[PDB]
Amino acid sequence: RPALYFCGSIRGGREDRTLYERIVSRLRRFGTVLTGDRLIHEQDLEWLQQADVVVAEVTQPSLGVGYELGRAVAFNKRILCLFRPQSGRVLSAMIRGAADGSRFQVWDYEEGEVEALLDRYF
Amino acid sequence: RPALYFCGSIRGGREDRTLYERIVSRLRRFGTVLTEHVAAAELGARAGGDRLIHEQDLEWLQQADVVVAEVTQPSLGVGYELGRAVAFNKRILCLFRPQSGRVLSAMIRGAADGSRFQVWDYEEGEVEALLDRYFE
Ligand SMILES: CN(CCc1ccc(-c2ccccc2)cc1)c1nc(CN2CCc3ccc(C(=O)O)cc3C2)cs1
Ligand SMILES: CN(CCc1ccc(-c2ccccc2)cc1)c1nc(CN2CCc3ccc(C(=O)O)cc3C2)cs1
Repeated sequence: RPALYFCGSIRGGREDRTLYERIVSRLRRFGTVLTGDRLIHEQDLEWLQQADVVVAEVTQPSLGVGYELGRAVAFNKRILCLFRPQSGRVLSAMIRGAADGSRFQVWDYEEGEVEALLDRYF
Repeated sequence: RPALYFCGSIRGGREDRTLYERIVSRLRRFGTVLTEHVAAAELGARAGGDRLIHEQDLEWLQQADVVVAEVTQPSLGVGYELGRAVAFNKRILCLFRPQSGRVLSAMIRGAADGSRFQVWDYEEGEVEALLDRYFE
């Protein structure tokens, strides 16, 4: 069983919060979900370094989610980003452009299929 | 000259056009601002549009001696750049405006170690004076 790191925006809306709960609930089927400002950073970074997969919900813009993704890239982690185009947002070119289709994947999704996409990934 | 990299949110770009312009103009006093212009033959020498932007931005980031980030507007792109910059062992300065009413992400505020990664709350009027102090 892999160690799984989930990230999402601390400022996510009602739709985002229900989706984060759904993503985390489904990730439990595959492995262990690991998830003072300095203390928060150090603890989250320790979890990120131990992760086998980093799964980020990137629909809401967030400095923290972007930061965890940049650190995860440099930690050589396998990354899956999930973006909901029905939010009307445009995903940052830095995240869409980070994708290489293998160790860094960015998938658009409709809210109803998020568990089926996670099953496909694992 | 020291190679300086400046980043800010793309979505704030029109509203914050003048503020990012003031930071960049003051950074010019202390080094070459790598991020001010993109040479087209460099992009041609290098992929879809987003990938091209990611690659050019990562080339600027690795060339940098100092990374200056305006972190007032939440952005996945700016956070990603800061994450990659930390791992490249870059000296980083983040500038945040508490007058915006926002709470800066604990991941950015908590990343500060006092020397190679600094986060400074500022009022817009002192931004040039703050850049002078950092670069002295
Ligand atoms: C369910 N969820 C996404 C929603 C969420 C829940 C909790 C906190 C959190 C904040 C502070 C301290 C502890 C937890 C932050 C976001 C998760 N995300 C993660 C990973 N990190 C945790 C840290 C962090 C900090 C800032 C920001 C940001 O948007 O700027 C994002 C994150 C995300 C763990 S659980
Ligand atoms: C003045 N300024 C902040 C506003 C700005 C200006 C230019 C472009 C840009 C876009 C594409 C190609 C080149 C430059 C992007 C944002 C600067 N920022 C930087 C660094 N990168 C460039 C890339 C990038 C992409 C997305 C996002 C995001 O907020 O999601 C942020 C950034 C920031 C260079 S000049």
